[PDB]
Amino acid sequence: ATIWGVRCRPGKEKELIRKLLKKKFNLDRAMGKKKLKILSIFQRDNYTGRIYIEAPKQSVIEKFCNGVPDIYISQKLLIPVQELPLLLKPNLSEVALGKTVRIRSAGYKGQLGIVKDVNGDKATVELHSKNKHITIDKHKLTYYNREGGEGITYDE
Amino acid sequence: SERACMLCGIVQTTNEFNRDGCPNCQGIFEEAGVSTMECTSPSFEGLVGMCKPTKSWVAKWLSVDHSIAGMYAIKVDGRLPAEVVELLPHYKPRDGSQ
Amino acid sequence: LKYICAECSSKLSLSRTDAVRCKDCGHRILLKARTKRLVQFEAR
Amino acid sequence: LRMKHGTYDKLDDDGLIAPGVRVSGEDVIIGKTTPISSKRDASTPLRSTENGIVDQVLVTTNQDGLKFVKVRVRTTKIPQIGDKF
RNA sequence: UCUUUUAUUUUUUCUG
Ligand SMILES: [Zn+2]
Ligand SMILES: [Zn+2]
Repeated sequence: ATIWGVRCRPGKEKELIRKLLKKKFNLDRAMGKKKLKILSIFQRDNYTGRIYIEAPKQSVIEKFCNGVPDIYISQKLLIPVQELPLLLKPNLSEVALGKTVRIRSAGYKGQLGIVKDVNGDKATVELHSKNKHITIDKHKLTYYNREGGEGITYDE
Repeated sequence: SERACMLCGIVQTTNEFNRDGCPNCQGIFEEAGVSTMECTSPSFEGLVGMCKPTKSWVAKWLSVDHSIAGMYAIKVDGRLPAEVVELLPHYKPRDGSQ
Repeated sequence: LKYICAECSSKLSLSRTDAVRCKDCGHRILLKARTKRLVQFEAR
Repeated sequence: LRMKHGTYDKLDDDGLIAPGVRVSGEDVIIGKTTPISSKRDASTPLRSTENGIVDQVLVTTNQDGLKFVKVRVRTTKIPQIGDKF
């Protein structure tokens, strides 16, 4: 009994055995009286990632599996005789927000700015010349249209 | 497209069955008067890439040693017809039954 | 005016669902001109 | 859907802020919606610790044809005490 | 009548 199990990439047991066996008819047609000592090759759907080849000598199997891509010939194990009948058993299984506005009596006079948030009685505006937010009452500030021009107090 | 024979287990294209039938079981099939389509099935598992009938001990188990080198499935689902089961008493079910 | 070109420096005034290709040239960086908004900045 | 805290009034109809307008803190500069099978905005707000003026904006198409945008923001840094020289 | 986001890791850069 010389049945050796070999690792290979899972999901392609069908295709790897196909390539091996087609190669084997090609070889057996090619050679003359002497023809290579491989007895059987097979696999199982339940046991993926592996094939099982029955052959007499390691160099015969290596010589046979040269030229076959993806087969991991470097991992082979000689399956013990006792494990074979079980392996081969036939039966397995607001409007002020966001608007442009100017200040008119404060240290920041003439500063344009944009209304961001209002907390009641006081509005926060970001200076259009400096990087700062300042809080100041709305009734004392003048609101304009989107575009520069006519100016109106807090009465919109 | 692939179909598996239910008696000897030879697996191959339905086309090649339609041309050449079953090379191993041609005589029995003709004697029983049953076409290869009924005695083959499409459902099979456990392939065998089969080379040495007279020397493969796997083949000695699977009852393929008297057949040609080829393409054999360890399981082929289905029940073989009585008109060949009676005429091949040495056969056993290939699905693991019996 | 909405958008302008890079090389030709020509206006396009395009809208959405339109290719960003310029008409005068195939060059299509497609800069966007300054906003119409009046801008205040103080020397501070 | 989930919009950012940035103010969306500054953004134009195309969804892109034009140069010459301030963007400060978390103010949005690019208006993005990412539909999948409701608008589900995915915009890129401005940095909280950064303030300045949108200097330039460029719209192009990548190799895949998808729209690409690059927005340059300019600010002035005057020396302060903590500045290193 | 409030709530309300800012991926992760691999690298590199420098700062004391
Ligand atoms: Zn048969
Ligand atoms: Zn142009």
